[PDB]
Amino acid sequence: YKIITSYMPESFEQDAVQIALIAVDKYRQLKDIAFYIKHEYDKKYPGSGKATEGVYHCIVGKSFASAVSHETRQFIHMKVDTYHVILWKSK
Amino acid sequence: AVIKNADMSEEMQADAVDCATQALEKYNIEKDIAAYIKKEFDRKHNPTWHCIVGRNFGSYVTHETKHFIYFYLGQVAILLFK
Repeated sequence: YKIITSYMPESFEQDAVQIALIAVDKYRQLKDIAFYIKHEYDKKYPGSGKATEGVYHCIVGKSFASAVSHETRQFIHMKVDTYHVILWKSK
Repeated sequence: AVIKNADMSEEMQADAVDCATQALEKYNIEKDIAAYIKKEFDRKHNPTWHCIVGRNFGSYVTHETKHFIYFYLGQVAILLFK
């Protein structure tokens, strides 16, 4: 269990880390842990159906890469349990 | 270039599937390749997109309005959405 980068609220980041640790302990594949993370992280984030548009990102794998101007202070990309996992808000 | 599945603006998708050769010949690393491809796609198509290129990474998340495909090029793939 380790994190590599996160621009986010500390309590939200720790909550995401706990949920990711639970999912990684539970789920198996890339799609399976991706789906569990994408679903279960949408609870503790209050989904505002207002004019703002945001989403979840799922990357649970060995080695890909990206570098984008994502949502400001709303993206956590960790690398835990020999699996990098990126999750960002949709710009 | 190749593909796995597709539900997208196939005009923009099949335009990008041959325009990405410019960044593949241009850049020299998968991070920089994805950067130089997505910058060209954002200048070309619109100011809203999302692309994750490379391999050895999985994704199951909700898509955007009118773009969702896993379009590859010689096992160095792209996951494209708007």
